Amino acid sequence: QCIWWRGLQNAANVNQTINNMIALNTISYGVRFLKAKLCIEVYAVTRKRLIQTGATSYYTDDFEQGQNLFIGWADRKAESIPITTPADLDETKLTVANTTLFDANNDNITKEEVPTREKWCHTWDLDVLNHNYLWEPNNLDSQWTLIPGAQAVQPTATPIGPTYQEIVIATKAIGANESALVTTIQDRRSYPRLMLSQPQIKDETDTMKFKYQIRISTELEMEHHIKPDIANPWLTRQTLPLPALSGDGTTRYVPCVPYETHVSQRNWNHVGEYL
Amino acid sequence: KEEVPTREKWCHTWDLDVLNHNYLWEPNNLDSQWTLIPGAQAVQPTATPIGPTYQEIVIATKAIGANESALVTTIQDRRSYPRLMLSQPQIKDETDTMKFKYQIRISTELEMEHHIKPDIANPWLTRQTLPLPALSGDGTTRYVPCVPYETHVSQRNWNHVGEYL
Amino acid sequence: EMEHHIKPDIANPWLTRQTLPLPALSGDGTTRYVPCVPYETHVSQRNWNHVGEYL
Amino acid sequence: EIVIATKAIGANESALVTTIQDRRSYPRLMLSQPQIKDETDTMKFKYQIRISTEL
Amino acid sequence: TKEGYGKHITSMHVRNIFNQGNQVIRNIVKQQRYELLDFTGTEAGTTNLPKIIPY
Amino acid sequence: TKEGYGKHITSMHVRNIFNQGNQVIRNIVKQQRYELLDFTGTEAGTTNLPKIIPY
DNA sequence: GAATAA
DNA sequence: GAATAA
DNA sequence: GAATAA
DNA sequence: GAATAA
DNA sequence: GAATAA
DNA sequence: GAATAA
Repeated sequence: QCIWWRGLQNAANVNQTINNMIALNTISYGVRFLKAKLCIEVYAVTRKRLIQTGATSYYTDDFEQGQNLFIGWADRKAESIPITTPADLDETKLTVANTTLFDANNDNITKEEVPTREKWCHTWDLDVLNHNYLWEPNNLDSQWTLIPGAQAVQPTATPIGPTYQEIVIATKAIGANESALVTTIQDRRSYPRLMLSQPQIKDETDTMKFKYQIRISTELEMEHHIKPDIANPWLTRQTLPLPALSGDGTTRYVPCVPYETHVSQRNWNHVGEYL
Repeated sequence: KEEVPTREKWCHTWDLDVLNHNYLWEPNNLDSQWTLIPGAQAVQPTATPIGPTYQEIVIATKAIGANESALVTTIQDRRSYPRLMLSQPQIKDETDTMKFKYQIRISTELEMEHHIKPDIANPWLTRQTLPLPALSGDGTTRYVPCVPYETHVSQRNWNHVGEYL
Repeated sequence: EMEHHIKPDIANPWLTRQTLPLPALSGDGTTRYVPCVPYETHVSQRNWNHVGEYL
Repeated sequence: EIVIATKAIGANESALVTTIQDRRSYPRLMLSQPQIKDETDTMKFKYQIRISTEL
Repeated sequence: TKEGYGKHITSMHVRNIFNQGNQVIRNIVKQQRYELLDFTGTEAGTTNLPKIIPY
Repeated sequence: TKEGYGKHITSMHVRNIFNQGNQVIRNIVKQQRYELLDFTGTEAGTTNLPKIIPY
C-alpha cells in the first residue's frame, strides 16, 4: 500500500535501480508504476524449541520443514497499516497490536503459506490509469506515499485526495499565473493488507516462536515518461500526484480495503413473479 | 398523453440502473421523502441541492467516520425523468368542466439488487457506494425536478452540405 | 463548422444539464494569456517486451 | 421418520403438520491423538488445526 | 514422509471462504394499490387538476 | 366501443403480483475457526481423551 | 433542381 | 462483470 | 551479440 | 447517437 | 495509443 | 417441485 519498493526501511538499501529512478524522476514530467512483482523466498523455517522442566527452561532453535511462513491476506476485513517513519515500514519490525492471522472465532485471513525452498511470488499491476495520464515524477524518499490506486477510502486526518478516488479532479499549480484542472477517470484497486506471520501453536507456555530466514525480492516496473525536449510547465495536464497522505500527523494509517464487490447491470432470471 | 379506458392498463417500466463502474447507491430505508429515484439528471434547486450523485459525473466525499474518507467518484448515464400525471378529459359543460373520477388500481413494483454486506467489516467499502439524489435542505416544501428530454446531438460531421470546403 | 442545437419547443431551464460554458477566461485582468501547450504525450498501458531481466 | 406433530397457530387454530422423511443415522465424530504408551502412560499430542465448517 | 489417509481429503491449498464482500440479494418492492382519482371535489387534491405520479 | 391508446398497455388479465408465499433465500453459515486440541493437560477437556465434533 | 438546392 | 457478480 | 544486448 | 440526433 | 506511445 | 420452487 505504501511505497517500500525503494527500500526505505534502511537507507542502506539503495541500488542503482533507485539511482536510475531518481535521475529519471528529474528528467521526467510524469510517471506510471506499470507492474510491481514481489517474490518471497524462504530459506529456513526455524522455531525456538523450548524445553521446560519446572522452574527452568532450555532454549534451542530447530528447523521445521513441516511448517511454513503464512503470507496472510485480509480479504474479509477493513484494516490499516500505521506508518510513521520510513523505517516504521519494514517487512520485519512493522506490526499492529492484537493482530493475528488466526482468530479463535472468525479467521478473516486468506493465507498463502510457503515452506523452505518454496517462494511466494505475487504481482500487482500498478497501472490503474486511463486516458493518457501519468503520476507526477516522484522520488520515493517520501513515505506515507501510496502505490497507484483508485481506492476510495481516505482518512479525515490525512486526506489522500482526488487522485485517490476513481474520478480524479485536482488542481495543479503550474506556478502562480496558470493552473491545470488535471481530471481523469481510473479503475478502482482494492489493496488488501498483507502480512508475514507464523503458525500459532500453543505450547505449554503461550505460543511457539518461529523465526523465518527469507529473502524478499521486490521489483517494480515503471515507465518513466521523460520530459519534453522543450519546457511545458503546462504539460502537467496529464500528470497526477500520487495518493500520498497529506497532513501534520506524525503517524498515518494507510488504508487497506480487502475487496471491490461485483454488482450487476443485468436484470433478473429465474424470478418466479411474472411481471 | 397515454389514455387508458376501462379494462385497459397503462404499464410503464423505468430502468433505474443508471450506474456504471461497479458502484451502488447507499443502503436506504425509503421512509425519507424528498428522496429521488436513481438518475444522473443535472437540474437541482439552489435551495435543496441534490449534489454530485445527481449529476452525471459524481464527485462526493463519504465520511467513513472521522479518521477516514472516501472520494467516491463515478460516471453514470443521464436520465431525464419527465413529469407524469393522471388527469381527466377536459370537457366544458354548461358549467365549467365535466367532473370525472376514475376507479383504478395502480400497481407499482420495483426491482432492486440489495448488495448485502461483506462477511467482515469494511467501513472503507463505501468507495463504490453513492448516496441517493435526495434533496438536502431546511425547506419544508421541496420541488423535485422533472426535465422532459435529453436532446441527441451528433459527433458526426456534415453531409449534403453544399459549400465545398 | 457548428451544429447549433436549437431550443426545445417548450421551456427547459433545467436543460442546461448537457450544456457546458466555454473555456472562457474569467477575471478582472485586462490582459490575459491564453495557454498553448504543444503536445499530449502518448503513454502506454502496455507491459514491456524485449526486457532482458527474466522476472 | 414419520412426523406427527401439532403446531399451535395461536389458541384458535392448530396444524397437524404431518410428513415423512428419510432416516439419517448420525454417528459420533471425534478428534483424538494416537495412543502411544510412553515410559509414563501415553504420549501427549496437541494439534494445531483450523476447522472450517460451512452450512 | 508426511502422509495420511482420509476421505474427501486433499493437500491444503488457499482457503478463505468468506467472500470478498460481493453478494447480491434481490427483492421487488411490490405495492399494488387500489386508488380513486376524484375530480368532483373542491378540496385540495380533488379538483379538475391532473393528479401526479412522483416516480 | 371501449378503446384507448397507450404503450406497454394490454387488456387486463388476472394480476395478483404477491407470490403465494414461495420464495427462497440461501446463505451459507460460514464459521472457519482456528483451534487447538490440547491433550497435554489434566484440566477438563485437555486430556488423552477424544475431542468431539457435535454435528 | 467556389458559387450551402438535406 | 479462496476471495458468493443468480 | 538469473545474470536488462529494444 | 410521439418524444426533429441531416 | 515532423511532432520518440519499445 | 398472477399466485418469486435460483
